[PDB]
Amino acid sequence: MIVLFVDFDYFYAQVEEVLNPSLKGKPVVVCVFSGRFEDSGAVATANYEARKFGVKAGIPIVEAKKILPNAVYLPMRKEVYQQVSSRIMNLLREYSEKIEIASIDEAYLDISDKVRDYREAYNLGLEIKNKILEKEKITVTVGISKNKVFAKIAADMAKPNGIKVIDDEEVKRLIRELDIADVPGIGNITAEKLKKLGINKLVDTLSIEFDKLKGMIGEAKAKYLISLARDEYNEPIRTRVRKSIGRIVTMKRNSRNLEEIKPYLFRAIEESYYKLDKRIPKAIHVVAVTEDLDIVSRGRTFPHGISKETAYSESVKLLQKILEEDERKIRRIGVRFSKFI
DNA sequence: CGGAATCCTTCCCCC
DNA sequence: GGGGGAAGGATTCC
Ligand SMILES: Nc1nc2c(ncn2[C@H]2C[C@H](O)[C@@H](COP(=O)(O)OP(=O)(O)OP(=O)(O)O)O2)c(=O)[nH]1
Ligand SMILES: [Ca+2]
Ligand SMILES: [Ca+2]
Repeated sequence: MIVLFVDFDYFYAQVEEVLNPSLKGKPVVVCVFSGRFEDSGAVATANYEARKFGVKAGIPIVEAKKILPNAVYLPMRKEVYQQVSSRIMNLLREYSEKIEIASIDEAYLDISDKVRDYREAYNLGLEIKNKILEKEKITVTVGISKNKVFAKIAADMAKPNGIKVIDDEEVKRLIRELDIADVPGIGNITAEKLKKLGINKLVDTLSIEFDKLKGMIGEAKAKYLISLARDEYNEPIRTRVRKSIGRIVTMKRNSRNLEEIKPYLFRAIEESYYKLDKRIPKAIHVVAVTEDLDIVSRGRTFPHGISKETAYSESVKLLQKILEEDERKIRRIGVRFSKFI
């Protein structure tokens, strides 16, 4: 069992560089402008020249401009990066039929039925980086190990423009060595629950009654962690498919006025519908981010698919429900369609 | 900002 | 008691 994970590098900013090489060498910040005030928004990603000063995905655009007033600030163009990504996925399909496209910039490849050992996995590594570099001008990091989790961990160590193998004898040392927060699927909230249990390394999950662990972090995440620490995790590479599609926009002002919120909501539906392209949902959820940034949703499943006119009027009922059931002003409003026929 | 998956918890109907 | 859903939220990741 040999897994090869590819993670493109600083992907949105790099696509922006490829499309305008005069940017190379500069710090580049791809931005999501919310539109409220000048430079309201967040940073979607930054290249390494900007990242080394603390500019990174998550921080407000206004914060990045204090740090790096003279960086280049580009608005996010998802559709472009999506096409460039689709193209790259096609290159990887030629190295395995068993391919799992995990996100816009990450894929796993099952190269058992191609390569015989780590030495050859590695070479396939350079072949692939070099192909993508030649054909699309994009640098990627490659991680290789015996399962998907360690393949990813590998790339994270090796990025950017890296390649790295984590072999069976190293898996074993990491299970002891590796900080459990650095395991994929463990965010701040789970890492904290684990400290309180005394777990700071994968291996520690063996010192705990399964039922205490299960009760603290859920059964699913408990099994996941235990199987990992037992050198036994072994999920297969599977083609996955969109289960939902939606759009949330930010309003100019916060509001509780139905007539004020409706147009943003309609525009969210319009765009969601465009994005569905020949796919029909039986579920609709209306999603609202309140002023103190909590997220309240209200949904409805139909026994048939949902036409646009239906989605329009049903979404208004769901928005009225939210307003009736939650006292705060609304900041961001949108829709999500799911359960495709 | 934004997009999305997966999971957990509660509730519900009902054999 | 437990199968079988749906709803709404928690949490995660890019
Ligand atoms: N709008 C938005 N987009 C994000 C965010 N995080 C990641 N992305 C998008 C843009 C990124 O270029 C792309 C890839 O995610 P990554 O976590 O792998 O970041 P990055 O491209 O910098 O990877 P890298 O560290 O260079 O290997 O997905 C985010 O918080 N907001
Ligand atoms: Ca990336
Ligand atoms: Ca981490």
